Amino acid sequence: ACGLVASNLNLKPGECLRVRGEVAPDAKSFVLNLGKDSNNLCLHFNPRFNAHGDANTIVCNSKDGGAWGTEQREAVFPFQPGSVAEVCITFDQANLTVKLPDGYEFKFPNRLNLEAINYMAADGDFKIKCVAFD
Amino acid sequence: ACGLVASNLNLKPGECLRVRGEVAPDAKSFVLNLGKDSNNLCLHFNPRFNAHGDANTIVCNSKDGGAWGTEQREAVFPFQPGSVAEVCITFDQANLTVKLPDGYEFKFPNRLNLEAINYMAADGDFKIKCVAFD
Ligand SMILES: OC[C@H]1O[C@@H](O[C@H]2[C@H](O)[C@@H](O)[C@H](O)O[C@@H]2CO)[C@H](O)[C@@H](O)[C@H]1O
Ligand SMILES: OC[C@H]1O[C@@H](O[C@H]2[C@H](O)[C@@H](O)[C@H](O)O[C@@H]2CO)[C@H](O)[C@@H](O)[C@H]1O
Repeated sequence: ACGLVASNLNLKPGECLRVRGEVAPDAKSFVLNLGKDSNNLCLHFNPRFNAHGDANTIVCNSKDGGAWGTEQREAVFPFQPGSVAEVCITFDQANLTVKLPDGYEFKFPNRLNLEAINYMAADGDFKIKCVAFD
Repeated sequence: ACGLVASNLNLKPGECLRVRGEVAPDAKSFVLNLGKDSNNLCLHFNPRFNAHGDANTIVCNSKDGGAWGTEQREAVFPFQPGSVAEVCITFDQANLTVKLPDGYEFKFPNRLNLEAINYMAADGDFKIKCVAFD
């Protein structure tokens, strides 16, 4: 959206993508998108502090050919505005696995059946400080 | 670019960019470009193992409106095909400072007078393993 945008990422199944960034002090939410391009996201990772009617909830969704799928909300919320947060992501043909700052990890279905992830983008509330490929 | 491409970097003067990657085992050379966009580069970092008459020489240049500037060549070459390569680049108003693995540093004039670096791209011979911003 307004943050870092990376293409030709070439992330393959099993590889661990580590993303560390600064959550804006006045952030009401932040976004980290992963997929083929801006209209095809295998993972729209959206922690919401107070936004879109939700409070302290991580909302995940997929975007296929521009269409948003069914959202999934997570069980925990290890985030806070104006702080550094790191997330670790891996995937296989069936699911993406996301590990959070608290070490908690959950899965989100790989609805685009991606065998490679080439696009990543952060919005204006998540300033990426480091990206690593394991 | 062939390799990783990142936009919206918004790297300001005084900020440092750290890039670590793996050089293709059969690479004749590899490239790391920095600038405003693909046609306006404040730094074309091109270590050449065997290309264009160069043998193990770091060639740097600027690109203005798609036109290559006057090349600069360094006295050391701490790189090798099939091995990891890490460089640290600091952006400043007058010059960019490049720090190599060995600790060797050199400067390259900010010919385009860029006030920020928003574009980064590695070519097909440089596989980025991690990038740290500021
Ligand atoms: O699904 C991701 C998508 O959600 C939009 O907001 C939704 C909100 O999540 C939902 O609970 C509500 O019922 O409808 C809203 C509008 O469709 C966000 O606006 C969009 O940016 C994405 O985050
Ligand atoms: O200047 C960077 C640019 O150089 C091109 O090759 C040059 C070569 O370095 C020079 O010695 C010769 O006189 O002209 C060639 C063509 O301009 C590379 O081909 C290009 O990829 C960049 O590396």
